[PDB]
Amino acid sequence: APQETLNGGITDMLTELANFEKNVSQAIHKYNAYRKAASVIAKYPHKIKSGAEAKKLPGVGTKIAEKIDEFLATGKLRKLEKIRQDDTSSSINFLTRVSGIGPSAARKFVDEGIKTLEDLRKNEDKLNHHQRIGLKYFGDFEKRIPREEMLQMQDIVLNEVKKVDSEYIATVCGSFRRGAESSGDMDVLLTHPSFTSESTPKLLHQVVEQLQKVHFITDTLSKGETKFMGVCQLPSKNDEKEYPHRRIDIRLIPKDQYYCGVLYFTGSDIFNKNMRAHALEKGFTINEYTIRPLGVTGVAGEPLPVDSEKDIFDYIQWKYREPKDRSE
DNA sequence: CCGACATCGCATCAGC
DNA sequence: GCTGATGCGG
DNA sequence: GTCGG
Ligand code: NA
Ligand code: NA
Ligand code: NA
Ligand code: NA
Repeated sequence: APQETLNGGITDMLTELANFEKNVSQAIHKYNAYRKAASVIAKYPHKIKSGAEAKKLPGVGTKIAEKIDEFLATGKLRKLEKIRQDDTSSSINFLTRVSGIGPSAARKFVDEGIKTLEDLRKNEDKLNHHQRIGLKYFGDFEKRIPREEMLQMQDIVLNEVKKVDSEYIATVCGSFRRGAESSGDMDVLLTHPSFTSESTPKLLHQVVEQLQKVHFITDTLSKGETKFMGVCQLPSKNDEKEYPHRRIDIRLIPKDQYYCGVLYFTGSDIFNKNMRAHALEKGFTINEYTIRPLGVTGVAGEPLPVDSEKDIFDYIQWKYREPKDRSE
């Protein structure tokens, strides 16, 4: 991809606008509009010279073209400069960086005078469990995870899962599975031959419990019968700086829907969009759970049997593609 | 013009 | 107390 | 905010 030096000024501007839409104005669709614009621009191999030039790109409309014209001629955007200095808005926007604190909680906090982590620290009683954890690890959670650490994390997860029951099947998905050099968190998909879409409730708990027993999992954000969201940390060596705490999610999925799950959670997002498109034009409907045939009138039929990622590709006459080649 | 922009598990709130 | 809505995250 | 039926 082109160096940020090309249109970084523009993409940074659009991303900042995106955050305020989401966190302050609570306009999620505008947040995504701005993100989409930033992405299409971020991949444009030419230094943009005008809003008109950018408008030709899908996702960039009249308004963003105008803002780009203003940024190119002045080196800034008045509305953004203004919002940045706004003490209330900048505080609301900031607080949402705490996991567990969304637009609603952030606005409530600021309305009562709680505007900083310091203020949050002084008001533990007004934070729920999730938020306290997000605060506790505010810094760690914003750090990325090197692939080498992800490999050490995977070693632990796979080992402990097999130790609980050798029949469990666990797959670390996400960009990591596509071979990325760094990850933002760890996403683990878990299944067991004993759990199917039509056949019975503690399969997840036993794995979470073992990971806690060996002190890999350190905190729990949420945990149910099919989904666990929490925190983990690699063991540190003597006299060695401790590793940052990391976010890890573990999902229990029915065996017959496992590979549709692995495919989906491996992505990338652009690849899934494409594959779902091709699958459609081929007469199939693919979601994170199953792949079903589409009748003449568009009536989806029963889900087709899947025993591997390949089965999916085969159904839609597509050559199986390696995770490292699913960038798009 | 004006609706879509994904959908759902879990924690917690709001209403009865 | 139970049931549905909301907030949040992914 | 952008797209498109
Ligand atoms: Na455009
Ligand atoms: Na956030
Ligand atoms: Na947050
Ligand atoms: Na065994």
